[PDB]
Amino acid sequence: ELLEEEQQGPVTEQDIISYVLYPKVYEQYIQTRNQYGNLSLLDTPTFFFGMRNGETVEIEIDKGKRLIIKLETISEPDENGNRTIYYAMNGQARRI
Amino acid sequence: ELLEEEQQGPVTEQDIISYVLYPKVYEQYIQTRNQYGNLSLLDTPTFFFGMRNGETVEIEIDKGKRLIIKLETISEPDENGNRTIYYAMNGQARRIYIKDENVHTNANVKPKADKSNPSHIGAQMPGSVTEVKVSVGETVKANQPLLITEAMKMETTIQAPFDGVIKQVTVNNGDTIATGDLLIEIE
Repeated sequence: ELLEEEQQGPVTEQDIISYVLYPKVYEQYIQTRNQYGNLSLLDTPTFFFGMRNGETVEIEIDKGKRLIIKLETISEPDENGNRTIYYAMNGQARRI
Repeated sequence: ELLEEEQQGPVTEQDIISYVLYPKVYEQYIQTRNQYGNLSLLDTPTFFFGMRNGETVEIEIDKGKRLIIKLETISEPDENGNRTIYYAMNGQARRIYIKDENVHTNANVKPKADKSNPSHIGAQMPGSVTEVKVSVGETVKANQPLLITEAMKMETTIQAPFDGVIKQVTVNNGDTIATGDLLIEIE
């Protein structure tokens, strides 16, 4: 009842026991999952370091379907410390 | 006659005496008009200083027609000293390439070598290029010196793996390199 209230809805038996064993850590894992998704699919170098300019990274999402990400550039920080990253996802231009 | 032939073929009276009066300068104006268009339309600050990151410039062309230019960002120079500018011009993503005129000499970013490609030779260690010994289009034998580098006061000479042809040389004398940068491509 606590986890179902917190997350969107349906929780598994594996969630229940993970929370019990590690309340804080599990709660933190959900928040990161909500923000970033399934990080475990990144290759380790990308997981630890991100990407360099001109680099292209493939993320294996599933058998025969992959996420193709190219980092083109990172801009200067604006007046609010916000840098613009110019990406190329699956053939489409993309800014963050 | 001469001015009609050089250009497309309009030429006015104002063009004719202008040439007669200043032959060297008029031709050099024509070249510039052909390269950059009517620069007089620019506002002075932009004419003298270009554009800041994030700035929006409005260029009044004519009654009710204007270029709305925003400079978003300028990349690092690629291996050739070519920087990429990211503009937006009347609601349209835009990319332009400008050679940087030796204001860094070596801060060119080298593309990284595809390690699963035999034609790609990459840098084994960080260091400096001491001497480029071959250029693009040249035929080389196997074991031929192509390049000398200096890592930590120590000189290694980079050699051709197989008999073939140089298709791109990525560096110049004095450029610094990091582990994994492409230096030469040969077939």
